[PDB]
Amino acid sequence: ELQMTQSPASLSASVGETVTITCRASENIYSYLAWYQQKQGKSPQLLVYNAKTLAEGVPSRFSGSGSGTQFSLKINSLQPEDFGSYYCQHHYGTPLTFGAGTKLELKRADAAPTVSIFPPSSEQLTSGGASVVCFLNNFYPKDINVKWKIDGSERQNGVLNSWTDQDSKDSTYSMSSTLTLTKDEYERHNSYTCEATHKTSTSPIVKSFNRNE
Amino acid sequence: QVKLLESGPELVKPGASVKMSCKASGYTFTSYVMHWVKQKPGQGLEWIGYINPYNDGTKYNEKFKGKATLTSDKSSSTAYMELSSLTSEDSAVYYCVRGGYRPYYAMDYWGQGTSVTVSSAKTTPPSVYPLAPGSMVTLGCLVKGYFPEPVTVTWNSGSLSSGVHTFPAVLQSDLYTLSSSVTVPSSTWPSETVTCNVAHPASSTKVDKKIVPR
DNA sequence: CTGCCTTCAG
Repeated sequence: ELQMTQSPASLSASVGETVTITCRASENIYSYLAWYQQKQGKSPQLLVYNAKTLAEGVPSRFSGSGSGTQFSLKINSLQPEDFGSYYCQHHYGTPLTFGAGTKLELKRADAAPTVSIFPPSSEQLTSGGASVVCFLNNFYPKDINVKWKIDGSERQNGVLNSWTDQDSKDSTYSMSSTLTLTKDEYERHNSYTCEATHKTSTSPIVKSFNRNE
Repeated sequence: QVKLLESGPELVKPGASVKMSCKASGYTFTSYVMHWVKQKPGQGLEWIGYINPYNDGTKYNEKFKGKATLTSDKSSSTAYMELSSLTSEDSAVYYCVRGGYRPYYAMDYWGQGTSVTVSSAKTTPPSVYPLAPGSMVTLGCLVKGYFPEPVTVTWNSGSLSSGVHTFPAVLQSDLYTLSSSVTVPSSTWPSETVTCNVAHPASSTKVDKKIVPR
């Protein structure tokens, strides 16, 4: 079966930069490769079909090239609305398959996250629950790791993370990490720690609190 | 002007079926095949199959044979996709996509998408918990245990909008949870109040939670 | 069995 191998999975650029997304095919697919853009929260839109033909409406800064197994989509000098995802898709019989996508994100200066930890509320504890919340806000680039420790022991169970998309104004990312325990479990330990590893410092940002404090 | 209007969002029980629609206008419906594509939240695109409305002929992705049934009605210029024996794995946005004048040409025009959620959960209002600290000050509120999406979170009835991060909901045993953070000057709290306002229209519920110091 | 063809046209 035909498999579309896109790269890079993510590419960081700036407005007025020229970027090239590649798409490779398991076999030769002649000229039969299409490109779609998809912006966060939206339906995809066709950019290019038959490797090089622009679809109606598509600005001429988009161009496609290639043949055989190797294809590319060039965006000559990026504009603000060009950040989003891009997928290739072959139109060489069936089954139709899409590349895994390239997410094109906007370059800024590095920012360390602002890390904040919160103990369970009295309201939650009254109901028999205990969620510990860590916010890691306005960092850049996107790649980050959060580790929880309980009394210096690493903890992976009960943790749920959520990430925002690159912000449109300030170009940062944010993340919440929530460790959910029962009241009983929570009250067996003293120290709760949210530790963030990010490019901007070799040392991780550590936020902690002690229950018995 | 090519337009594909899709039927609205579906909340459906596991084991049930759902049939969604794609009403076509602005071109000759019968002259072009109609494709269907699956996209799970935050993931890529998966081709299901197409129908040729001219002759009712179908072509499927082998994985969806038995799961998806594609039909069309010339009279109403409507394509349909029925999904059967629903599991949570079927929760996704589904698109209809206009295909080619010849079936092997590239698909061009995509519909708005139909969101399908497969769950046995019952309508449940959120529990809302204040997140107060244990120079800028960060506060939050934890919105836990609601179904279905969405909830809307504001702070001080919308008066506080900068420095807010409201995060995508995630599932905890078939109910949703989300948090929202707000960061404000230390001069403004606890001196002045900060309240998160959570609306859950599905349960006609509003929650107003004041953040107080511990 | 379920073919062939790649953009304004069976």
